[PDB]
Amino acid sequence: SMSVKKPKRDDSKDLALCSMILTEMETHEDAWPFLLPVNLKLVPGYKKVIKKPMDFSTIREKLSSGQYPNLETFALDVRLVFDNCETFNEDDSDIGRAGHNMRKYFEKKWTDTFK
Repeated sequence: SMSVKKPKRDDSKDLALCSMILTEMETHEDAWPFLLPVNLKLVPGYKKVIKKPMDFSTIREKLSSGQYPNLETFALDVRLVFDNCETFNEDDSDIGRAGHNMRKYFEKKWTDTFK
């Protein structure tokens, strides 16, 4: 509360570490469905159904331009990528399986790096 603060958690490496995690996600073999925005002209249903599209390239640009105020807003956008994928894709599809794998991969790096 006013003039009463918890001890300062060192956040000065967060930007660098989120960039490293993002690099690792970008270079994973199962990243291909997620590297670029879904083409809203070419994929019927996507525009209407997926209210907030998100992809690794868009996260990378937001990261590089100071549009994440903190590491939690970064994790929200990464998880959005996978939540969108589950909304639109059957679990038993290549893309559906990619999304499960990438979420698992991300969540371990996240825990190992920050928790």
